[PDB]
Amino acid sequence: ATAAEIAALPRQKVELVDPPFVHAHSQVAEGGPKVVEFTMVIEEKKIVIDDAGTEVHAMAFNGTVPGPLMVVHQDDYLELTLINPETNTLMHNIDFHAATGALGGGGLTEINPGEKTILRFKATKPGVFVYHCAPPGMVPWHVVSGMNGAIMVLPREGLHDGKGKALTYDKIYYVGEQDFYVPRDENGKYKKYEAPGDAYEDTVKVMRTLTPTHVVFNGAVGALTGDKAMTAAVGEKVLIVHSQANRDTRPHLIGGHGDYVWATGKFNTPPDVDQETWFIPGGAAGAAFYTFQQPGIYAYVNHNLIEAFELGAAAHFKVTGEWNDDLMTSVLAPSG
Amino acid sequence: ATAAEIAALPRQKVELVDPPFVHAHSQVAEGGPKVVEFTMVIEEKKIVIDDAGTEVHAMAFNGTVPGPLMVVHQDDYLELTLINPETNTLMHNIDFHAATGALGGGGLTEINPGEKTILRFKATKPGVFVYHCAPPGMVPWHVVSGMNGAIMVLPREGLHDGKGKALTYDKIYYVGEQDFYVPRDENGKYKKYEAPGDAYEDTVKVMRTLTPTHVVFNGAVGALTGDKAMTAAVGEKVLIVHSQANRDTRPHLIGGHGDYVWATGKFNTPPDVDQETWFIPGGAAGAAFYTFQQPGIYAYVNHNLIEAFELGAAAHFKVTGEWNDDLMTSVLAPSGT
Amino acid sequence: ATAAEIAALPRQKVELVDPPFVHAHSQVAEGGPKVVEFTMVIEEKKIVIDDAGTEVHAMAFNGTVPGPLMVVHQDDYLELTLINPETNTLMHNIDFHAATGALGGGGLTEINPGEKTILRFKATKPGVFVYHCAPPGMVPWHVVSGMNGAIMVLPREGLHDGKGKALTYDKIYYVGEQDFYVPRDENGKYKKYEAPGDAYEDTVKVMRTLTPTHVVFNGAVGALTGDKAMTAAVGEKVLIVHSQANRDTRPHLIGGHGDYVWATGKFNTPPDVDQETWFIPGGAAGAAFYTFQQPGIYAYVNHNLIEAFELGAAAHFKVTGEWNDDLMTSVLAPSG
Ligand SMILES: [Cu+2]
Ligand SMILES: [Cu+2]
Ligand SMILES: [Cu+2]
Ligand SMILES: [Cu+]
Ligand SMILES: [Cu+]
Ligand SMILES: [Cu+]
Repeated sequence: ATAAEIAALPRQKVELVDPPFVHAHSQVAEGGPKVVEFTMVIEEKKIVIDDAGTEVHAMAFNGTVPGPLMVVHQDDYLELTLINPETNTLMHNIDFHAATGALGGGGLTEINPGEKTILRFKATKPGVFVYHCAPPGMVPWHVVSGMNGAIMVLPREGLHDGKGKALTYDKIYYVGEQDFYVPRDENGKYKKYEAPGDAYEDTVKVMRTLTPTHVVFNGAVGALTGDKAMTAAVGEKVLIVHSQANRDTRPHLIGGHGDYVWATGKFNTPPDVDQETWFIPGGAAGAAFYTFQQPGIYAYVNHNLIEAFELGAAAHFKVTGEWNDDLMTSVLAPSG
Repeated sequence: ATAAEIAALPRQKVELVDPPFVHAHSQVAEGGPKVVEFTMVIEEKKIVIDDAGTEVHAMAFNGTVPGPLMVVHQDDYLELTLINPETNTLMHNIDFHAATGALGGGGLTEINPGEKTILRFKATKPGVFVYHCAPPGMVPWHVVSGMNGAIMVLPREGLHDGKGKALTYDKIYYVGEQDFYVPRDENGKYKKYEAPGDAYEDTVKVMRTLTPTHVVFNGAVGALTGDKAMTAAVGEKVLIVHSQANRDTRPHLIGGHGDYVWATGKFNTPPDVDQETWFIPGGAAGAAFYTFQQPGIYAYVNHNLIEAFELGAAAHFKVTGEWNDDLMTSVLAPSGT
Repeated sequence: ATAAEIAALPRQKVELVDPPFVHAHSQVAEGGPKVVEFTMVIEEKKIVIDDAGTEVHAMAFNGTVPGPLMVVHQDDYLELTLINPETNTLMHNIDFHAATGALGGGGLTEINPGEKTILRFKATKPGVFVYHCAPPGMVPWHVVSGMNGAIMVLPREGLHDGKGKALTYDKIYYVGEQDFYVPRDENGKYKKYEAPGDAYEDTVKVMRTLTPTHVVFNGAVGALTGDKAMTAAVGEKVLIVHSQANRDTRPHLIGGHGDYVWATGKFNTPPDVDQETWFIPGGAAGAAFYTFQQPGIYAYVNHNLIEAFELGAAAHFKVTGEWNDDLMTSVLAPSG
């Protein structure tokens, strides 16, 4: 497309929402290609990541870890306004794995505190894709400070299975998984700091062990439980988008399955089916589609169970509806 | 199916066998859906995991690590009687990744010492699948104490390749891979504990390093070697089912291949072909089909070679038959330059 | 084939080229099956792997880490003369993952210093495959000392996508990724040793932590950056073969994609498409095909970004040509 052709396309402004929710969108594209406009303000802020009051100096797109999910369709343009307020201390940028050129956009979006930038790219490939900050020389530090999220580029005709039949979800959730590397003092207590730069040297030492202290969904142990448990009903079709910008993960829905899983996150690669546990490499997003068949509590985990249940990588679903005794029944309940 | 319809189905009681062997079964289903009945007794037991005498307080379905492979066909029902004898100290349960609902069955099978339970589920999806114990609040500790195994849900028409051609194995082995996290004393020697509970806190510390001390097949370093090496012959078609309930692995047959590999373990997902090294994520089972073409000794390993050869993740195959010089020949044996 | 038929096949000697470059070959096979002859001399030598003078006693096929890429076609034979000079002090051998029998060749090629051997095997399966030294009882030590490379067994009709359309590359590079485990003294300084064996016990202790001290491409931090960046042009089709003989990796082209990725490395397994980050398990090779669409500097990394930017696993591509503003444009450059 020429500059004039792009200038003539319709514009649509989207209001982002906090994960694990996803902003309003249509699965099947409404009309032809558009320039879809998003704005995010970067917030450097302390977050508390566990019940011991452990702190991270987060670097947070739109104020959350992960950053919010942006949804467009294939061959739309994504036009992001990125703002780094004067209240921040560091330069930031953005690299979209969905984009082509200039280090995913990072080379064109380096903004110091008090600056903003607008980047446009053509979403040429359908899938879920990571985005993350990547300042030269400080790349992993920003990413493991929570400065990452994902986008979804839907096919213009929505999702399909490997044989071209439509797959239409009722609900979508975005689970961003984060590895954190929190320094500890000689007595094993997590250290606190009063500026992001103060934590840098100590954090790099932990990073270099390749052993996270915490592995969490939505920025904290237990974040996607209780008041923030995900919900569904028996019969409901749910898409779970999952990202990890730095480290491998292996998602699993305890009591469920991934009926269709785009484990590589790319919709032109046919989905795996009937999955127990799928695998998403560090630096990628994946997506799983499931139709709930039983009510009750589910856990959704990284199935390194030490990572899930010692380090924090566990969420819950609460599912309403009627129990199916054909699928499962207790013939003899626990008894003497 | 209604309660009355399920009640009318034939029942078949199966006797489990110890890994790496698999109980007798038919690849293609015989007749219509059945309720296939299994029983396992849980044993908390001390096991030795290396030649030095290192001990683990194992938590073992049917007394083995891994637990035994249960085999059914798609749309059969698996009906497990699970018994937690009064000689044990902990509550246990079972989560079948093959099942749908109640945390895989774990929510319906919590049994204290002196209790039993019977769970039935419909095996709706074909593949190999992990099962493991999962007591709320103590999940990884039970799993990395060996309390895991796998099942195989065969398609009713047996296995096929990605293009509808039948794949019929001559024999099947189940390799359960276990990551252990054994505490060490200040000399760097592995610790022993009088009771299983005594090891908990020290073990959790090792677990949090995400670095196992041992990575083993069939419960111990060298367990599938020597007189316990797996066997095959030139021309023989072997299915190797491999599980890892907690941690990633990357199986490889040294001197062979995975001709067809269901790396995700799910038979409706077409297999990869001609594989050198495949990948099974923690929390899953996979399966590889190979026709042997050369005789001799093979090693079957996790191809993180440190894990294989330092930490224990190596098994052997002994293979009979005639050497094939077309496939490989020593043109010049090691000799002076 | 009969004995006389095998004996009648043409024999052809090929001169090897150091990674990341690849020796002369045709994508579509020229003529019928051949016995393709290669020679490699093993070199034990101290190499410096980082900017701080850190040494490894490398064990190097053909003198390089990784060893060179050998290229044949399916149903050719690969006939390797492997030489272990008398100046070396260890026994070595070779295991081809592409080969069938005798532990991939390792059982037939155990050569002490002052010995040579010639192994022939039929390349029955198309793909990229690891090769590595594997002396019984010291396998990981040789491999993580750099004694590994890869081969490519092309289909006789060249590469194809999943729909049977030809994929013809303009150039090919081989990126061998190496995990090193360098001992440190109690002050955290890397240790040096007189002879390879002197380092054995200390190195195995580091290996058993499963935490490399360095993760590098082409044998050193920065070996494929700066003036040793790989090159391409807009419009050029590039195949990037990547291997890791011991440990998982997750390659990613920053600013690009894997348009077609044989993530398992095997050409009869259909390639994934539109990949952001692909996954190659330890003990395997993979290959990615990409058509460059934007000029500039790209980084090519293991997308555990700590591994990439703290431990060494980052390469560059320098790409010439015209910028494409349709694909990406800075609507508003960074500004107040
Ligand atoms: Cu990235
Ligand atoms: Cu599980
Ligand atoms: Cu190998
Ligand atoms: Cu940043
Ligand atoms: Cu248990
Ligand atoms: Cu060697």
